[PDB]
Amino acid sequence: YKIITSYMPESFEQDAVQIALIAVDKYRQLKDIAFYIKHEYDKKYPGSGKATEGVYHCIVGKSFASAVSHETRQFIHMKVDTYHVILWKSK
Amino acid sequence: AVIKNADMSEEMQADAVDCATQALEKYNIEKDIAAYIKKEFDRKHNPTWHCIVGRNFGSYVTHETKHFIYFYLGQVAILLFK
Repeated sequence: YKIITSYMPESFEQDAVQIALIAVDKYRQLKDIAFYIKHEYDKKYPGSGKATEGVYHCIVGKSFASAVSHETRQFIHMKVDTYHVILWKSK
Repeated sequence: AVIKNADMSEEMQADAVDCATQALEKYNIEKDIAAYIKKEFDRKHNPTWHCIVGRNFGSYVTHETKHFIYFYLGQVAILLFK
């Protein structure tokens, strides 16, 4: 269990880390842990159906890469349990 | 270039599937390749997109309005959405 980068609220980041640790302990594949993370992280984030548009990102794998101007202070990309996992808000 | 599945603006998708050769010949690393491809796609198509290129990474998340495909090029793939 380790994190590599996160621009986010500390309590939200720790909550995401706990949920990711639970999912990684539970789920198996890339799609399976991706789906569990994408679903279960949408609870503790209050989904505002207002004019703002945001989403979840799922990357649970060995080695890909990206570098984008994502949502400001709303993206956590960790690398835990020999699996990098990126999750960002949709710009 | 190749593909796995597709539900997208196939005009923009099949335009990008041959325009990405410019960044593949241009850049020299998968991070920089994805950067130089997505910058060209954002200048070309619109100011809203999302692309994750490379391999050895999985994704199951909700898509955007009118773009969702896993379009590859010689096992160095792209996951494209708007």
